[PDB]
Amino acid sequence: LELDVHPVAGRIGAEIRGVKLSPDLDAATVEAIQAALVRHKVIFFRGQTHLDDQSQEGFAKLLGEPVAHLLQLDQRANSWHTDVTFVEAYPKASILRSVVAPASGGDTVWANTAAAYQELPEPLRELADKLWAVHSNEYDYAYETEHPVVRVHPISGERALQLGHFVKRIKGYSLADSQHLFAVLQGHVTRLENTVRWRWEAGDVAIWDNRATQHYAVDDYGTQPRIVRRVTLAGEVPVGVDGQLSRTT
Amino acid sequence: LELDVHPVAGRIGAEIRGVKLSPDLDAATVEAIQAALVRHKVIFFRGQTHLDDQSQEGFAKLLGEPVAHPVVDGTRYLLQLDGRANSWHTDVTFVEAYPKASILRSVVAPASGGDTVWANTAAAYQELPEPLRELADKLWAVHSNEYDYAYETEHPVVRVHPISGERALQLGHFVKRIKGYSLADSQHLFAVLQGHVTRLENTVRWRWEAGDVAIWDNRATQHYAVDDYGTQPRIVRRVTLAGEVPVGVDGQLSRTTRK
Amino acid sequence: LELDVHPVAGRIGAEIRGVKLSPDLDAATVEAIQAALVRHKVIFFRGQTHLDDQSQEGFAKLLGEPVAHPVVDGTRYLLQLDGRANSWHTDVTFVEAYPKASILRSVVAPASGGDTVWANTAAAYQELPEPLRELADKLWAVHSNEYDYAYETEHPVVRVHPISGERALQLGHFVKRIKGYSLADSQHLFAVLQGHVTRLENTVRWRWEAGDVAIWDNRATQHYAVDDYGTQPRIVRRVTLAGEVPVGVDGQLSRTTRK
Amino acid sequence: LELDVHPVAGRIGAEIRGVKLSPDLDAATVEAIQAALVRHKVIFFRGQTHLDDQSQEGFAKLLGEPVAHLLQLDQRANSWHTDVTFVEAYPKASILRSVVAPASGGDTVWANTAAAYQELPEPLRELADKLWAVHSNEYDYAYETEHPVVRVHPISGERALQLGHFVKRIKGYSLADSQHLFAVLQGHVTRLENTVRWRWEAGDVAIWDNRATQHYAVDDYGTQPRIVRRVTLAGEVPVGVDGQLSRTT
Ligand SMILES: [Fe+2]
Ligand SMILES: [Fe+2]
Ligand SMILES: [Fe+2]
Ligand SMILES: [Fe+2]
Repeated sequence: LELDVHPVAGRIGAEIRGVKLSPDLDAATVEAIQAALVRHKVIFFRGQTHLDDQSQEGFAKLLGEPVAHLLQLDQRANSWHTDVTFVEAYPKASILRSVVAPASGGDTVWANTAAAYQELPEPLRELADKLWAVHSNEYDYAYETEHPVVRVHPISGERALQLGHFVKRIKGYSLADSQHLFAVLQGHVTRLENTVRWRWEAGDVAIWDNRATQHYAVDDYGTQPRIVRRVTLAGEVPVGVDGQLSRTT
Repeated sequence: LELDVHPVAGRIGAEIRGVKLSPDLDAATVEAIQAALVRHKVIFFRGQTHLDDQSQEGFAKLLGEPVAHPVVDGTRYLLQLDGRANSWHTDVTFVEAYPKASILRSVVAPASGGDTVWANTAAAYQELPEPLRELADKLWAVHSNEYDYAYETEHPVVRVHPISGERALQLGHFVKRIKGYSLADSQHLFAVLQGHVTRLENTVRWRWEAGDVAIWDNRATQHYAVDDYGTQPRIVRRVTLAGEVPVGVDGQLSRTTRK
Repeated sequence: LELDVHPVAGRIGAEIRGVKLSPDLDAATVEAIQAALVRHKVIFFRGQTHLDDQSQEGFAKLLGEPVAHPVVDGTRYLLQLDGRANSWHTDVTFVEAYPKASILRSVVAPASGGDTVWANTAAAYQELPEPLRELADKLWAVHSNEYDYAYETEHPVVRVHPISGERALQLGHFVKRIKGYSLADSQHLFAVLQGHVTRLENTVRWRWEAGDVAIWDNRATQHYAVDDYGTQPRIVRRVTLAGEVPVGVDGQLSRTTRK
Repeated sequence: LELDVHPVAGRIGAEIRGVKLSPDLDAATVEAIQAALVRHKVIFFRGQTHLDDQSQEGFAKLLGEPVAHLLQLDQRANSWHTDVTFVEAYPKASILRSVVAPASGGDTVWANTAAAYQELPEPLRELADKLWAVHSNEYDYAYETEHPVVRVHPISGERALQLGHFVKRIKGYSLADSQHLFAVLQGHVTRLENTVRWRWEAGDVAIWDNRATQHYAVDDYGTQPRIVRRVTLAGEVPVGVDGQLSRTT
């Protein structure tokens, strides 16, 4: 199927039109969705007002096995992160529905961590390839794992930075050097060029490849009500450039 | 007059609908647009597909005295940007009285990428803890035209806005250094204050369509042109309006120091 | 009494000669040593090869009330450091009333490396431009005992010294964060102020010989033990003297917040 | 000859006793000096009060060809640098005599740039190996050259960071990334452990391997008089890990 896919930004994000999301889509719509997702890192479906907790949950299961910690968020995820990277097999994907949408503010921003890696000069990609980092849940908006800083993506084979606010430190370097190296690689992920911002409407859905993005939820809506609900899908164990695996410690 | 005003982001930015920009809008509509501008820092008008080089110029004049910098043919003041401003700045802060405002029109608009992001330098200011507001009040910076996408001047880091009375951070990528401080100290003080300006909360991103027009209060924003569109054509045209001499928290004024 | 005092570095540090440290020095010699200490921030006595665990302890008591922290046998208060403090700090700033002073003796001294460097936190303060003195006055930091080489407390960043009246930076590697600021802002404000403390100009390095003794005013220094000697034995023994509760620029006092 | 060599710090610097410096030392004393210099990166000779402008200059020539820009310094070199790295063939060595020595202050500090490199974790040495930097004389205390950040030392073969305040930027990286990477590699050079500080007496001489050190002159002596005089020796063209050479641009 060629679905109706309109890219949102130069280097990540696509709206998909003419698809009402259900627990009843057929393998072709589902696979096309899954390739749009790998290609564009985050995908959006508007006017999905027919959807409700249970359709979301049953629509989710069509794309892998759901995992706990359906989550409700209402306090606010404004730091750049990849969902649950303090566990070994952190989600492969998240599906997020807008239940209550603020009139101004309330946006969400995604960063493509594959392209982030691609744009690093070669010597700085070689070094990213050899680094590992400690993820902890000292930080949660809603455990200590070691992940390689470069995740070879189990399906595209695309390499992506595996970083974000869950990172406690880079293994094997002083405080000062871990901050400097994390600032470099991290500031490549959040470079504006590598991101896409979604202004939400009630009933909008977004689905992202957590193996290959970070995201941040803008806290600018003061006390306007904002409720979003999230389903995540279990993910594989991260494999680094040299084949080594993540290990929870 | 209450224009039909839809805020884009929590802290900056408003679309204005039902207004057809021309050299012939009445004083009232202009005043209301001036109020939206000061309040929202950047305002957007979609579907101005009737505008052209000359009407953009004539429309500009209704909001102040346009000024140049090499301009588009047929025009007195129009600067074309194409073949990129991907760097947080405030326009021409390397001169003493930098534009108070720029009016930008989309001529050619990439199918994907091509966006622009504005930051609310007055909100950046309000959010800093008192002691660091106090320090920002007391600093000065040298701006230069080394780093231009399209001269040295000394500006306070905090500009008292000549109409709102709101204080704003005055920084961006025209800054060579903070006057009075080592290089390491300059970079760390700059990095703190700048990082409030660009904090996502303080920004608004616009996706352009041919005929979109944006107007921003350059006294109280920085902006950034996102360079993600490859070789897709992107043509925008800009008119700037002459601005006043910035006045610091304690009345001091900027001074050009190389020309 | 004018002791025989030779300054080591331009801005901190003095060797004192012709004095044999004992539990039996007269009030005069002690007062003169107290004056050298406050003036020079760290003072050095070579060739105290007669000192031992007990005489070090007895000598300490002549300068204030010694305090502990697991101590050396035979002693009430003596801490042994060996098998390393290579990190700029001020002693035990994770407690509310941290030592005002430590007295350190070299027991075993590497043939090469093994040095120690002190920084004059009061000079670090004097050298900052007025506006950044003003900001440093207004800040507070949390110190913790996460990072120890040998509890959370809140200290002003500027301590008014209880005898000299000199203000000093109160920072070092016991600081977890600046209270009231993001992580990025804390690290940048910390990095600015710290970088004045350790600026080479403000420091003095000592090469140890067995029997060297150093005494520093812990209210107005940081120090650092240089880790360059490999597996060469290094044994030093330290006695700390109880200190007052730090008082900030505007009279506020530190408060322990976890124990 | 085993000369009388007493190391000053754990990882750089040695005083040499029982040697009066002259234009008349014999090849054995001179070679032993040259090996002490390569081994310990900086070497010091006390009580050389017999020395004067011309003996210095004639003692110098016994260790390579002198090069201009005998220099007099009196304003002050307090930034970490390697002498003349804005030229292609910057000095291999400097010889510095203390003419007037302040009573307190006035010290000098050297950093061993070889050991600095040695202590970097492997992946961060691999990346240093591939970097180049632009040296300029926008900064002089007393031209734009590209040097590799890692100089393979023409005699020891020891690799050393080639950095310092003459560096305008790292070639091939944004402003922000060049500052972050330079801070990392640079803060390894100036780590206290890698340095040695000399308190000068009138007539003290110091000679350093500029291929393998940086140094900084402490400005803490206010208006006390301080005069030192320096002779430098021409050096080879820097060769990087991969054999490429520096090029003045
Ligand atoms: Fe999340
Ligand atoms: Fe601009
Ligand atoms: Fe200590
Ligand atoms: Fe030099």
